[PDB]
Amino acid sequence: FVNQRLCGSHLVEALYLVCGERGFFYTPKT
Amino acid sequence: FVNQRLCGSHLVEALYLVCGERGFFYTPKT
Amino acid sequence: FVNQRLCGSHLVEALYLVCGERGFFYTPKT
Amino acid sequence: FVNQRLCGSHLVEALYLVCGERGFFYTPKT
Amino acid sequence: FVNQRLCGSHLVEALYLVCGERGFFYTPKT
Amino acid sequence: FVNQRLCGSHLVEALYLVCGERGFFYTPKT
Amino acid sequence: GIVEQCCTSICSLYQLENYCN
Amino acid sequence: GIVEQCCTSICSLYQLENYCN
Amino acid sequence: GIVEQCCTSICSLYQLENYCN
Amino acid sequence: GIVEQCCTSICSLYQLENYCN
Amino acid sequence: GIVEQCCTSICSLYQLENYCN
Amino acid sequence: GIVEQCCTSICSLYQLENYCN
Ligand SMILES: [Zn+2]
Ligand SMILES: [Zn+2]
Repeated sequence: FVNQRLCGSHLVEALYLVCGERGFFYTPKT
Repeated sequence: FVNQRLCGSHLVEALYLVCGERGFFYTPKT
Repeated sequence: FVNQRLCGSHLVEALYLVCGERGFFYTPKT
Repeated sequence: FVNQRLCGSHLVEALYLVCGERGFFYTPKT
Repeated sequence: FVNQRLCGSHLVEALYLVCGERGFFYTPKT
Repeated sequence: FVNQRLCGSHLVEALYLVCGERGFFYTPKT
Repeated sequence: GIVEQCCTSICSLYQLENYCN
Repeated sequence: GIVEQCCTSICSLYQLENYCN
Repeated sequence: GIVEQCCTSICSLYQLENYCN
Repeated sequence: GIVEQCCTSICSLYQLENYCN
Repeated sequence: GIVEQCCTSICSLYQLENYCN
Repeated sequence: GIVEQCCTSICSLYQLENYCN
């Protein structure tokens, strides 16, 4: 694939798309 | 606030809004 | 909860999440 | 333009796009 | 209607809303 | 990556994320 | 109303315009 | 879990808060 | 307005409740 | 292109129709 | 087509790639 | 973190896999 910019809710939307049923963690502070 | 039905990516968007900088874990069943 | 930045459609998405069946008004001009 | 099915937050996004700076009222039934 | 700014995924969301079943092409490079 | 159900605008968002600068064609059936 | 019609049925962008300020 | 409850049923923002870090 | 305190600055979901009907 | 008139500038839904098939 | 398959069934990101320019 | 390489810079869907459980 390619690389792109993902800010705010768009990043979590992408994580949902990529991880799906595996689940994921969104940790900005880290 | 009110109750609501949140499916797919909409739940992730809701978690993002509610948690903010705290971050969150998205963990679907099996 | 916490505070965050909500621009354009993200703001209306948040209003929908918070207000739900109560409905809401989105008035930029005000 | 075309007709379409708009449920939940998707309707709010559509209203945002159609109304723009004019703003809008989101008023679901009872 | 009015005019507005549509960046990234928001632009494709708008194309989907406007074109619907007619389909559309999203070509950034052009 | 994982498989998933993508309806309406969600499919367009997925295409946007997967294709990036390459762009894409959204072509629904009849 | 429009919120119900758009989801249970279908609606146009022109019908949505009736709800702009 | 919460992912299933929110979609097959309904859920509150307060219940969602249990899943913030 | 709602914008002056969300896009340019920051706003809370609590404040958003001010715009519900 | 579609981008040069939407993200950097501003575009109308009418203009978006130009990209439908 | 892919638009129908992804919604009535399920689809992969790899299948979606076939529709990139 | 995930942010430092997506909003300020750019990131790939491959890298996003690093945050799946
Ligand atoms: Zn955005
Ligand atoms: Zn949806």
